[PDB]
Amino acid sequence: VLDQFGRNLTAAAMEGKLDPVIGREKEIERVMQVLSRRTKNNPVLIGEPGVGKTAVVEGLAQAIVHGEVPETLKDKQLYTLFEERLKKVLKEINTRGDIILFIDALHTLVGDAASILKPKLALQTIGATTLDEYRKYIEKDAALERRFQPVQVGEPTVEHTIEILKGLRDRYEAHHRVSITDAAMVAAATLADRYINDRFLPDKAIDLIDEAGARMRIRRMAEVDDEQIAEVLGNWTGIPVFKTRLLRMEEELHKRIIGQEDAVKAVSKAIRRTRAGLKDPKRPSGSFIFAGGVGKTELSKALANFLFGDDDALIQIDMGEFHDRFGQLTEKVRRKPFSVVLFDAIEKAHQEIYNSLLQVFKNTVLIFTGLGFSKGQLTREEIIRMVDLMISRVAGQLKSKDMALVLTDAAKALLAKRGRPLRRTIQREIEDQLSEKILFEEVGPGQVVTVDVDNW
Amino acid sequence: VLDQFGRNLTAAAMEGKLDPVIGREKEIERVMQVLSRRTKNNPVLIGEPGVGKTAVVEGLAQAIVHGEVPETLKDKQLYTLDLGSLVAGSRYRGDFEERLKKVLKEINTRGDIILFIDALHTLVGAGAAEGAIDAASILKPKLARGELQTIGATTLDEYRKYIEKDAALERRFQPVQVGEPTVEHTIEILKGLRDRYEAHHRVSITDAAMVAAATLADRYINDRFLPDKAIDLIDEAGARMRIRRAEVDDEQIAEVLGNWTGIPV
Amino acid sequence: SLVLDQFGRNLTAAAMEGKLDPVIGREKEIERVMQVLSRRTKNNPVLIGEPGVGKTAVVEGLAQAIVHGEVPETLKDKQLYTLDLGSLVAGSRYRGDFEERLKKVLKEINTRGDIILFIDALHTLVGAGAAEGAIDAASILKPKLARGELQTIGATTLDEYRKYIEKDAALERRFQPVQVGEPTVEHTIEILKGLRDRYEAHHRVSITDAAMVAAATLADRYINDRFLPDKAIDLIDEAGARMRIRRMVAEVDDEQIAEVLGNWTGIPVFKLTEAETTRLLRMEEELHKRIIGQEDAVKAVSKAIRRTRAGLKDPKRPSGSFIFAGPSGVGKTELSKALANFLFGDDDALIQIDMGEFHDRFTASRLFGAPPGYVGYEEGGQLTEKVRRKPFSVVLFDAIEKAHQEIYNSLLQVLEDGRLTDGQGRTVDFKNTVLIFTSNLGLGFSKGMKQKVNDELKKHFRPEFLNRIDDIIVFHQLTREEIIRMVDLMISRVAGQLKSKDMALVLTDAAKALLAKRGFDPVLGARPLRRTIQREIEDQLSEK
Amino acid sequence: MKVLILACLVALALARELEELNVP
Ligand SMILES: Nc1ncnc2c1ncn2[C@@H]1O[C@H](COP(=O)(O)OP(=O)(O)OP(=O)(O)O)[C@@H](O)[C@H]1O
Ligand SMILES: Nc1ncnc2c1ncn2[C@@H]1O[C@H](COP(=O)(O)OP(=O)(O)O)[C@@H](O)[C@H]1O
Ligand SMILES: Nc1ncnc2c1ncn2[C@@H]1O[C@H](COP(=O)(O)OP(=O)(O)O)[C@@H](O)[C@H]1O
Ligand SMILES: Nc1ncnc2c1ncn2[C@@H]1O[C@H](COP(=O)(O)OP(=O)(O)O)[C@@H](O)[C@H]1O
Repeated sequence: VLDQFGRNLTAAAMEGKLDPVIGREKEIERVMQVLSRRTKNNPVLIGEPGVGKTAVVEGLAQAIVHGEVPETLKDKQLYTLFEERLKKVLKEINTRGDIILFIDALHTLVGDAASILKPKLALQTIGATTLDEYRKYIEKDAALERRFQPVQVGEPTVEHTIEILKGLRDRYEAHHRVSITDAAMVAAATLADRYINDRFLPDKAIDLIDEAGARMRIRRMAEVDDEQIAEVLGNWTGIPVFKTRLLRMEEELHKRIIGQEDAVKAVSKAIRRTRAGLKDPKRPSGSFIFAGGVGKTELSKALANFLFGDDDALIQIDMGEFHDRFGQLTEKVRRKPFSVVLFDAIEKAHQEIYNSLLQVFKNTVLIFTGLGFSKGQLTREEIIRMVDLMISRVAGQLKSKDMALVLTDAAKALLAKRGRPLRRTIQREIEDQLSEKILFEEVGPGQVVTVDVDNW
Repeated sequence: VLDQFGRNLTAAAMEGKLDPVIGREKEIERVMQVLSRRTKNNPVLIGEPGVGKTAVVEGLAQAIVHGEVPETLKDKQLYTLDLGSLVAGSRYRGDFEERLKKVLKEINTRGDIILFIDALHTLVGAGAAEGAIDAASILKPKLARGELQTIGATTLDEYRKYIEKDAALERRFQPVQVGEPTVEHTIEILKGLRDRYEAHHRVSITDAAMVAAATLADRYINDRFLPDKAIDLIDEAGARMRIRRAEVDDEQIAEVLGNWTGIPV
Repeated sequence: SLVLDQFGRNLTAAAMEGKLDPVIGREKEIERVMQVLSRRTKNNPVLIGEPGVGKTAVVEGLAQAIVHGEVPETLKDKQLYTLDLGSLVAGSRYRGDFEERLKKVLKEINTRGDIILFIDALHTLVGAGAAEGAIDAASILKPKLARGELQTIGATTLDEYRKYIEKDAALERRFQPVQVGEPTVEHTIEILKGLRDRYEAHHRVSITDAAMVAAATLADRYINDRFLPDKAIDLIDEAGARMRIRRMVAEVDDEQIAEVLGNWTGIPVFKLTEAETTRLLRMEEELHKRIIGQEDAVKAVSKAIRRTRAGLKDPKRPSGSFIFAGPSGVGKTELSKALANFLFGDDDALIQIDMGEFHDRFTASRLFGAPPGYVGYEEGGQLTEKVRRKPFSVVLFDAIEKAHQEIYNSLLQVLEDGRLTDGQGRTVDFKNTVLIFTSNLGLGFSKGMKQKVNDELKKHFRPEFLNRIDDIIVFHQLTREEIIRMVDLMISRVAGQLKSKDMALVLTDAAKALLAKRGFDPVLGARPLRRTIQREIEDQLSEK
Repeated sequence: MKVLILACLVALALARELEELNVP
């Protein structure tokens, strides 16, 4: 008997303790291709932490008791499992020869139980690793790779995940006594690929309707719908609920016009044509080029806050002196898709960063930025709309000093004349000359300071 | 040597569980020529990964049973040995060394052991370091006196990086170059293996399948070697026939090659 | 006693049982060991030496010197133990198990007092039983070794003496480096003659005295990855192990070891077959099956190989150093491919270093490796790493006229001394290679070269490089009469790439004289001619 | 050409000895 060390997957499959997966039939078929071989008859199920690898073998265990199976895997058992009892259980696998073990941590058997498998095969083994762990442990052991075959399990798409949630619908209507709708599961998958990046789809979406059914059966002590998966996603990502995506962009983007207004309206239409209506997602959304204004980094900060992420989701990559390398764009988009990617220099002309920038990733915004006898950019009033921003940081600190920095319009006009260096001339004139007057207590608390600067 | 860290390839060859080895009869003689030495009798099999280096030794383990021995390899059991399986499970001191001194104690007491260790790039640095006690310090006194017969297997790069860069390890393992087989040699490999693949998949593999598997594998696959990329094609096609159920031809191994490489049709 | 038997092997008891092979020679080395062992303090020798020179064999000579009583009385009745440091680390999972096992060894040595504790691989002592919080076996033995209350012989490779005993400068003080040198060839013959009965008994073959004289001279001259007192035994074994193989008595002779060494480095060192001797005497004619009409070079590369195969080559110069001068397309690379075909049966068996890919010195590191600290140090050199794998190898420095003025100066050491140290620090031998230097080379008013092309090599090369080239051969330009013979070679083997239903091109017509004319100029070579034979009569008579 | 190799030595991955918990 082996039921007291491990447990069956086939006895659980006929009773119905295993949930089905509706898709993933090419991956179950690939497993039945590999096990039916004479050599390398052990699938390793390379996946990712969450995409469903045990989901293949609990669907394979359903394929045994149904019969969509080879006759070399017909009437077989799928078990899922110190030296004296390890040899004791593998002797019980050998003395039948008709049972197959599953290991979710196959990389921890060569990190023995590895070459114990070879005279006991003369047993089968279905493994489960990640693609990192296949390179670290399975590929390194050459006496292991002669018996195992790399079986790929990739990240499912959003429409594939809705099919998985469709199959995992009666499991949650029975457990939480809740009545979930189709809209909910569509939103529970298209927001799971969207807002969650420490996990992968097969789970990211099942975690939403599990917690949504748990939220409904909690606060009634009814129905999960579209508006549940957003507030269930609200606390569970720490993001407040604003996740309807009215088409794509709007004027809210062009509220913080930190400079040129015609630029902000031009960027506004540029992604509304590439997010919805056109621009297949096999090429990333956005994908436009800045022209050589303000400095253009502040313009992309408004882009990241409005569409995907906060200002932190904007990434400034310099290539002014990073043009001899193989790279941080690969790593930071690996952690966070839908990234608003900014390349501050493109005018550095080389053939190395030529290659790194062609191949670029399905959803990320990509951005690239006097001797004649002659008499014949922000305007004058458009500097003034940035002067009051760059002294709001100064007045915002004097409010704790019980002061209000009031600048006259003529002093802001001269401060536009002297000021990228508009930041520095406010630190030199508005800050340093005032701070020594605060230490002298010429101005202080209980006083609203008025910096007028004549001779403007 | 226990059956815990390897298995007896001669006891497998006596029961006929090893693959029939057609070809490589000249390489097995060169292994027997190195194994028949009084000192330094340690043939390292230098060849690309999957050219049949174990198939040299699986045929050598049969030749113990078939009686093709030089009378100094007579009735010698040949335990294979995963050197990394002794490494696995060692986070504390004397975990690797105890399990390595046990398997060398079971050679002096038994007295007819021929170890086949694969991955001799793992030999250098099997413990913590070279100044620490590794398997490239325990085996070396017995690999110079001929009291320990180990058959090796490197690639060519692992032999250059780990053995040719190691002083006093070049002299203890004697190189036996297992070459990359030609296309006609590979067909003759497949002609010998077909009594296993037609009896395992319960199919019939035609002669046209193997002349295509030795040609299409060289033509389309370059990350991996022939006496494996050609064996694989008639292996998975027998499994795909068992899955779709029977006769494998150059059309049944055809779509098996189309599964991997980026070919839409 | 019983404690030492489970942590090591008694070599004195192994010398009573006759399990240690005879050590002929090394009398002055064992005398140096017994001199160091007879000291009052720091009586600890280390046999430092090159790997394989018999470092552990000197101690085996000591273990059978104690049994014979040839030691002094201060070392009489000593029990010499090979301390197995792996036996001490074995079963030391817990804290203080290793340090208990090592102090139990030393308590037995202080009790008996007749123990010389041979620690083979003494570099493994630094870090022996070193764990997170442990005491390494060096620091336990350092008070013992310094006071001379522990007699201990070490044996360490010189490479492994830098990295682990000179990186522990305290432990280097406790020992005495006894330099076990690589012996001379005449000493190795006496080593081999003393080991005659051990390898007669295991290989069941009689090994003659000339075979011992050969395998010391053949190993020293033709093997460089090992050392003398081992690579000579190595040729004795695979001689006799082949005779156990092919017979499943036959004497081991000079021919029985030269055929091992021929199957070892790929260097033909044979006592020559009469069939091999005939094709060497007609080597100049059997190279006329790929190139025609040279008659000065094909003879002079045939003279150098017969000079090699008759054993009359300078054993410190290469087998032949050539410059293939002359105009382009006259059979310069086609002779080197022919020379590789005669010696290997493969036209790509040569090592073609394209010297047109070099023009300066600041990329000239692919042929002698990169120096330490610089990238390309662990895969240093593409010329060296292919010649220390094939020591008999025709190498082809193709298009040397397009190279740098200071890259053949790296190869200037190769022509005379036959060596080239790469960047890694390893001397590779070119003493058996055939060095080839391919170069592509009247004007005014004269009454009607060989003279100007020697002057133009004197312009390009320094006359010190030409000084070390053994044969400088200016090639003769191909006559229009022998282009008739040249096109007959293309209709046979390049039309042998064709399938023999897809062609019938050996016609014997007079139109080959037109094929001889089309594609050749007095400024062009026969390459603009071998292309016109392919694309006009062969490759368009094949696509139908 | 004058591109330096950057040795980049790892920290020591080493064994550990054990204090053990005594039992009957
Ligand atoms: N003087 C000698 N007399 C007899 N045999 C010798 C002599 N020197 C070396 N040998 C033999 O040559 C071989 C040398 O290997 P040995 O291990 O003794 O040397 P080593 O240089 O210490 O090698 P390693 O560093 O690998 O331990 C052995 O077979 C040994 O018996
Ligand atoms: N195709 C699928 N159909 C149904 N449920 C699935 C499917 N893929 C994954 N799941 C579910 O996702 C969760 C994770 O399972 P699995 O993918 O095996 O985990 P892991 O990725 O850690 O191996 C389980 O609840 C499993 O039932
Ligand atoms: N004569 C042969 N030569 C090479 N491989 C063979 C031969 N006969 C069978 N094989 C196959 O060789 C494989 C064994 O692995 P092997 O090729 O030895 O790997 P590696 O070359 O990497 O050591 C099996 O698929 C076996 O069927
Ligand atoms: N001696 C020869 N005999 C026959 N064919 C030759 C001979 N020399 C040259 N050829 C032919 O003409 C071509 C000219 O090339 P070759 O002179 O060998 O190269 P390179 O000019 O680079 O030294 C050769 O590839 C071959 O086809």
